[PDB]
Amino acid sequence: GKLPVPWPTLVTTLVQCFSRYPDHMKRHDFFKSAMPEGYVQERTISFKDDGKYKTRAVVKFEGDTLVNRIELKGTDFKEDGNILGHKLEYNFNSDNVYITADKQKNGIKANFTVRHNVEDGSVQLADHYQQNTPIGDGPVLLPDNHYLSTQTVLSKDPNEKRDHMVLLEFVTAAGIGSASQGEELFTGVVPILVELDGDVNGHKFSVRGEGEGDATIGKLTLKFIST
Repeated sequence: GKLPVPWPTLVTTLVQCFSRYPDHMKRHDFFKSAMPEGYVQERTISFKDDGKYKTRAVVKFEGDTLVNRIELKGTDFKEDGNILGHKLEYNFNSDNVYITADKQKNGIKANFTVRHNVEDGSVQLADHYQQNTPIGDGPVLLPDNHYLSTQTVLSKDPNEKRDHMVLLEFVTAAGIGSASQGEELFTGVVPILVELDGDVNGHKFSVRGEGEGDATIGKLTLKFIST
């Protein structure tokens, strides 16, 4: 069935281990270094003048597949706002995701504000607070401050009757041999599974996505369906 929220508002929730870290920055790639056991990724996404999402995800390898399983809880949305009112354009602007180390948790934090394009020409801000904690006990790479620069295209499968989103994304790190064992799990093309269970103002929904990532070029290609 039709999602109760616009697909662009779920993009950031729906695997930063596929970012391209240039050779001179590979010692700053926390995400891959946490693999295969993975990390817990938590966010609060505050839609300005509207509600918020709170998310928790486990990102880890299961066999040959990188899996991202998320629970999302949305609260305090306006039923006639840009989100529940479906007033956002079907596209996605570039972001710079600013990353800093969180030595106490042996992980990272990240901050950025997404600008969703509204159909009337206005903008809907989605302010992101993020924290990632490794699940395993082994050493991880704790980075110097840097950012991830993103590029995204959203499209449709002309033969898909279900509500869905086709996504192509390129992400490269910027602003600063393998540097970790986990890095080497991403050398080729890696299959991806995404599962999201959501509840926004009591509207329940789920999303399943499948595709592949190529961290050497920072590329994600995925198709998501409402389930």
